[PDB]
Amino acid sequence: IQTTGTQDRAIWVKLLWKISYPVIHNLAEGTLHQNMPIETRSGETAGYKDMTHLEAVGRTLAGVAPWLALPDDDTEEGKLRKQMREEVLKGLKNAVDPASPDLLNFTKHAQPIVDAAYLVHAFLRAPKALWEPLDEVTKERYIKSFQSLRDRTGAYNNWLLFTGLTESFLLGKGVQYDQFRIRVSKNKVKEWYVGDGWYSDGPSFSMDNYNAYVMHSMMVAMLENLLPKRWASQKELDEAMNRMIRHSEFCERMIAPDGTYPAFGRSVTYRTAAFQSLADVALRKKLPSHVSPAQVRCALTAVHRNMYEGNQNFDKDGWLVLGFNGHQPECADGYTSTGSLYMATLSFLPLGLPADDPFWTDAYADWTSKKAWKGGHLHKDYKVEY
Amino acid sequence: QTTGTQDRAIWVKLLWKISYPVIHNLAEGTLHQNMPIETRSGETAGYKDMTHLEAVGRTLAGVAPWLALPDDDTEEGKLRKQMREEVLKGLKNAVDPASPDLLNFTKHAQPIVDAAYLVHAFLRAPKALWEPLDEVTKERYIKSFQSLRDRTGAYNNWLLFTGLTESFLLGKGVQYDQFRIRVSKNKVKEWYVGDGWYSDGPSFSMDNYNAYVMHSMMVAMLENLLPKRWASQKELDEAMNRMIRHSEFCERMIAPDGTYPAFGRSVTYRTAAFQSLADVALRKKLPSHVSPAQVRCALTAVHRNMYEGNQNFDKDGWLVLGFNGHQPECADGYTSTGSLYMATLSFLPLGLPADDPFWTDAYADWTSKKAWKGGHLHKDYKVEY
Amino acid sequence: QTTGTQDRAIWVKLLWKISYPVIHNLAEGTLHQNMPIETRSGETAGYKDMTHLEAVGRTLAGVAPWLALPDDDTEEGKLRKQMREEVLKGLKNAVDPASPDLLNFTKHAQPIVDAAYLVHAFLRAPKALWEPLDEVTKERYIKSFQSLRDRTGAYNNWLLFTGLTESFLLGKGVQYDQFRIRVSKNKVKEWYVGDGWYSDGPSFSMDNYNAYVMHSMMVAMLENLLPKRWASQKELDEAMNRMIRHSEFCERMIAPDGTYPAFGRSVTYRTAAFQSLADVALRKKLPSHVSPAQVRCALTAVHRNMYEGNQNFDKDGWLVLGFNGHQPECADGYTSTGSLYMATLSFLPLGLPADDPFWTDAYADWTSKKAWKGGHLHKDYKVEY
Amino acid sequence: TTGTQDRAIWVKLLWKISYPVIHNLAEGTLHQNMPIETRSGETAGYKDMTHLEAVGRTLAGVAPWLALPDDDTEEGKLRKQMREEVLKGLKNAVDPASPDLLNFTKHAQPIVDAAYLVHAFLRAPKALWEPLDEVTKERYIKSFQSLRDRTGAYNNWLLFTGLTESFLLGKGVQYDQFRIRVSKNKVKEWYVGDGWYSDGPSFSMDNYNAYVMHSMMVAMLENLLPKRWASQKELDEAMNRMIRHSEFCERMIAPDGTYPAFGRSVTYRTAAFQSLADVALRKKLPSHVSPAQVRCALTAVHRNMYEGNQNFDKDGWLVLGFNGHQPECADGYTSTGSLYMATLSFLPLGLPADDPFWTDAYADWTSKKAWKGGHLHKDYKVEY
Repeated sequence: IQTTGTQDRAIWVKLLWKISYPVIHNLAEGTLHQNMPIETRSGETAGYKDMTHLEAVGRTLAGVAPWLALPDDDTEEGKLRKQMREEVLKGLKNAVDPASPDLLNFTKHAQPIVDAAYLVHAFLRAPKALWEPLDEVTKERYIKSFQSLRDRTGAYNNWLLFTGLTESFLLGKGVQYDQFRIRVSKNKVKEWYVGDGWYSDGPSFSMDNYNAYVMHSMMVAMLENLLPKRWASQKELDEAMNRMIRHSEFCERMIAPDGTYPAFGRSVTYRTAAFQSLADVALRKKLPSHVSPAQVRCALTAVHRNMYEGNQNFDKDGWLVLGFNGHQPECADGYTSTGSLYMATLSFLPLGLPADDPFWTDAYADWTSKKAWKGGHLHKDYKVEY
Repeated sequence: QTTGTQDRAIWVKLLWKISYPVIHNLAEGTLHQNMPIETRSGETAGYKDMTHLEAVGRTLAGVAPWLALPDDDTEEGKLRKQMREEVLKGLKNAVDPASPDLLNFTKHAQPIVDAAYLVHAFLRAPKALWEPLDEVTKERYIKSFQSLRDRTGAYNNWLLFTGLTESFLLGKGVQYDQFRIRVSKNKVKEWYVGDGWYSDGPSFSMDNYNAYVMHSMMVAMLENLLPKRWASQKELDEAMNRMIRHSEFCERMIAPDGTYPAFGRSVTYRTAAFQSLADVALRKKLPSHVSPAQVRCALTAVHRNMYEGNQNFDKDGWLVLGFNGHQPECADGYTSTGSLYMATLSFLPLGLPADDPFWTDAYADWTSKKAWKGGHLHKDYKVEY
Repeated sequence: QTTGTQDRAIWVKLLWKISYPVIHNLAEGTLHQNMPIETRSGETAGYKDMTHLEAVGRTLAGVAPWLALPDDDTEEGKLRKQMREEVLKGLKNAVDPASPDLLNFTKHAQPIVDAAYLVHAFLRAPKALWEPLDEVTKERYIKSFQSLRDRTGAYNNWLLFTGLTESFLLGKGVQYDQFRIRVSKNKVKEWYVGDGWYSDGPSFSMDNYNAYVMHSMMVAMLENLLPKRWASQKELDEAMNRMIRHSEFCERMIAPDGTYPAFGRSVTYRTAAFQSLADVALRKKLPSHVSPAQVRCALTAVHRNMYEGNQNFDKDGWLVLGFNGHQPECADGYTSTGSLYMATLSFLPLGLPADDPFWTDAYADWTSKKAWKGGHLHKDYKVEY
Repeated sequence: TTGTQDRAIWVKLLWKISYPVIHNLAEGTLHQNMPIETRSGETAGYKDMTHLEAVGRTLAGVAPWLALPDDDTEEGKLRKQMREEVLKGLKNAVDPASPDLLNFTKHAQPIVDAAYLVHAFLRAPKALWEPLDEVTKERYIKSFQSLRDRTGAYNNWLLFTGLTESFLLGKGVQYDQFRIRVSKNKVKEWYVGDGWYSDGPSFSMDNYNAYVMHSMMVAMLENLLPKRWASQKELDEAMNRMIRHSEFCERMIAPDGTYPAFGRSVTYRTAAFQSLADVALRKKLPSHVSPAQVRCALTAVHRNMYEGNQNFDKDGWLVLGFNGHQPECADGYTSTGSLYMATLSFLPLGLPADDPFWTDAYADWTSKKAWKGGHLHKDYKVEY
């Protein structure tokens, strides 16, 4: 029994709302610090307290932004989009308001480097919906907030993209940016490419979801910012773009016939963020020839329902819990807390395609593994050299 | 749920279902007369020169551990006894100049690959499959392996094929190629990219060839090199630990429904995707948070999902081109019927005896099966070695 | 042949000849007024914004060790105190916003390079050249160094300039850029290719830039990071031994006639090609088969062949574009008069006191001078660290 | 001086080096008469390998000169005399009855010097290979094929077996495809930049880029090209890397005609200039480096090293050292036969006497110009 693309879209909307609205509405009401849980594996909240809310806000907005970039209309979904966008804009104003209880932390610890970069990515996926409407004083505060990060740093790995993307955003805004951060993060990430659509997360190859969590989406987004200033070439952007496209094939292929996907590597608590590269490629209308938009929609539909339709991944008040499919704090990394979990929005990027795009209107289609395992047509795969 | 005893009888049944047509036909000298030469295009020229050694080498590499067990009086023991005798008969025929089943070693580059799988069979069961051969046949295999040195293939995992063969000749006390051993070992080490993965040649390739070739053969080669001082104990341990780490990903990619993703080239090798998991389990080197029982139960579900029904077999019981079903469109141009017998390579845990904890411990869910129903989920993390 | 004492007086004369015009004009506020701005193209636009910091930073980085010596009233002691007082005066001028010799830190990427050489002077003579500065002047240099963070240059040895500058700021207890230190340290370590050589950026460059920048500044940077646990003692030892190794080649390339090859880019930097040799010598870390006296004597010959005559000097005592002579055809487009004061960087041994054995041991032929006469030639061999 | 006088100096010095090896081999008295000097004084082990070292290393350097057509000049008479003695010694060297039968089967070392012998055959095929009788030809093919049971270091040694197999490929006999494929790919991977390879996994600042890597990579690739074991771009790449490398070697000749002693195997002496001599012979010098200044720089080197007797023993054999008797700088693997690398800087004698390399007016080399205030071409590392 299949669903239609229009039914699938409605499901995604319900599920994305279920994930993100607690974060967005509390931020808008100024009650995010007050109400969000701070669940950690250890149970300690010290330290986590200073960073988890920027984690929730940046990671949530990074995933809902394409949806909120769509032009307004009077349809039912269009009303939901308008409402969430208004609450987001209200929370974004609070988040840098010194009188707001939800003033977010940018000045302390290395962690905000990460989450500022996901916030920046939201601004890049929806400039006209989420950045341009901000009043000038709010805009200037975000500029200074991003510039204040430069006295700290994180690991020698995918973290280079966080500070690289942030500076590339500042460059795109015509404000003062750090050329060193832009240059070394680009070249380093290029040196870390190991083949067949995969980078190493730092000097050693890591078989995990971090290529989807950080590397492809942000390498591409950063290079796009750098092209007009000639800080990167079209060749470099096409290169990173095609490596993301290739990576998305493996990620669509690892969705099983039952709609599950393997749990592997660190930060498994990010759940369907493991599909951000497939979600980004779908949003950009760049799926490879043999991988239909419908089959990606349907594959990610099954995964979305498998992980967010029931309440196994949510607490009594609708917040995400530590775990994978269930309350499983034993798989949370020591650096993870409740706000970290909002990477979960990053598979919902194709809601930034309009409701009349083929991704949402083509008929249901089995995905690769589902075809493979019932004897259907199974396209030949092969590693690439670019 | 089935018991571990029942699981073993299923693996026996399905490993027999796969391997017996190759083994019995070679035993009877009718493998050339009887084995299909299915290709995606349908052409059989060229393929016909190489496909029968593919079937034999790949089949034997996978059944060799089972056939290595000590004999006993059980019903399974009789099956082992019967199969081993037919293998020994086929191996004599395979290098007999007057047998219609004489195998090709001199034409094409492809024999380099499948001689290495046969060598791997000899290495997994030396007392059972090599030593009982008569000396004339042993000498013929020695010369057959040495005659491979005029050709070569791709600059990738293929280097392990010739390194492993040469490490076998070394281990046998006959003349071997030191250059093949020195460069193959060093290049494979240079291709390690991290977290249990090698690049299949200069460029990383997200596929099953780390399982098909690289881990098992690098470990097995270093095992031959070590007593002869062509590798150090630390080099062996390093390759061993890298294979063990790799088997973690492979156990984790078995889904709750017993399936696993179809990705990368040579997907027609089916469950050979699990040779590194199977090699680690046979070696009883599974990390402490991955129970022997969950590996048994995971691979049982995969084995039944791929081999219990007949979707992957033709009317005569031979493997067909595909993944789960008749899917010729996913077969590489280099693949034929004989190539498909990689399918044996997930059955190495039959090389543990019936009373090993792998086969007696109670049923256990595997990693994703637990993860997806809210059960306990061990935290994973990339390693640095 | 000369004695050590006559060699020291020669080096003092020649270092003074090179450096005094820069230092004395800076002290007098007349550096911008009097220093030529000679370029291959003949253009001064752009170059005039940067060429004076180049002059100052490069001159100071090379005279710093000598000025670090304790004071005494010998004829040389008088010269050291005269020059030090004029450096201290010029350094105040260089950041005084009303001084005519105010230096540029904010325009172009080039200040990143020459601020680093000025930092290196401060690192080589902290009690002589940094501590005596007034607090306003100190804070100005701190702010100047931090204002560089909006620019960058080439993806090569330049990473050490910003890495070393930030390591100085860290050592001064002020706000420093951690990202700059982390990636510069790791990238430069990644560019080590072997036998005492780094690649200048991603592709190996057979030129003098290992001496111009990489060894001396890697070591000095790790020295600053060590007490703050931003580098290990193992990392510093590695860099130190790599520089020691590198100096062996540089001492071996001085010919029996006291010349050395002209090769690679920025050949106009003249004896700065021997900075790693000079640095290892000053640190009293020459390998056992290379005596201090043979380094003194080889570098004395080079120093006299390059600086005693006036072939490399214009009518006013400034350095000219060239190698040994007026040779603007070999000057890079990025080079001007100020750039040439890299020539000080081989006089680091003057930072060893006048009774150090480098300056008192009997004359000794250097490696190639012995080799080409039939004398003892120590066996060389590439190293694995 | 004139290039014609220089050329006569090179002929005389090349003969001074090589004629002891060649003449004794043609007489069958090489084993009897050649010393086996070592730093330790031991001769065991060395005695099994050092003679092929002298023959292979000598012939690799004299081969271009002996490829020249015969003519009635005085120099022509010397070439035909030397060539005929080489052909005689070559027959002897694989004659199972000859006292100068060379070892190919014992130790790893013959892998090296068979490659140098192969390089002599590649450098002068019509003069030193074709005239050999068929049975002697057969014996060499077998001797080269018998090397496949042994190997040496994981470094420049790969080129020895690669070049040898490419020779067998070129002769249409049975060859090792694996040796050709891996040696080609490994050496490409060891290229670090600016005309230098690492000698194995770790970069080594020494003369082995000139000793082995450039000339043998290029020669091997030329054999592979027509058989589709290498492409034209691959050959062009290795050629341009050799050409770039010769610039540094030409620049390290000092104004006094010396050059720095550095790195291992320094006892090979002017073989440090094989890549320069090879590019000169190939007439591929970069446009700012005149053939004449190369001729003249190497004449100063060749005289500083070979005109006097500081590098020879009482019987005209090379002795261990650099410039003088300096056995303290010889590696433990080096013996008397090893020293005949010294021929490898003489390749441009393979240009005829009327080539511009030998008739262009005297010119100062790069450092001689630079140090007297002459013109100095701007150098810059390359990216290919």
